[PDB]
Amino acid sequence: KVFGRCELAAAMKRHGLDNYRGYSLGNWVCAAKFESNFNTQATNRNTDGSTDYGILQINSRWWCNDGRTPGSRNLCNIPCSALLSSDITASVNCAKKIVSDGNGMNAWVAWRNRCKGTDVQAWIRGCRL
Repeated sequence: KVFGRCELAAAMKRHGLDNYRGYSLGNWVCAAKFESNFNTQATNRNTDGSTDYGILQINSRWWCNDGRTPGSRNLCNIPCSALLSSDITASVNCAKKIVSDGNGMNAWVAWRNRCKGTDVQAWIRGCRL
């Protein structure tokens, strides 16, 4: 599924993410836009054999198992594939873990380079929230 700006905002909110670990809702819509273009079915292979999955592009070397990344720790205890479903519950649930470990949303290349320190509230401008 390919989410709408607004619709994802609303949903991430419903799912406990507005200000989770101190990151505005916008910080999250932003990261997801530039990470997957609101497309939950997105995947991307990195050079190290790992692959990135879903709306929030969670990695398989640590968070989820996709049965073809060796180093692999499945800290989220979910099959990677789960993260691609039209319900974002699994992805949020797992994203909560990632963001709490230690580096905040720095764990997400794209948030850091394209989201961090910009007026992220602009991503939920217009929304019934």
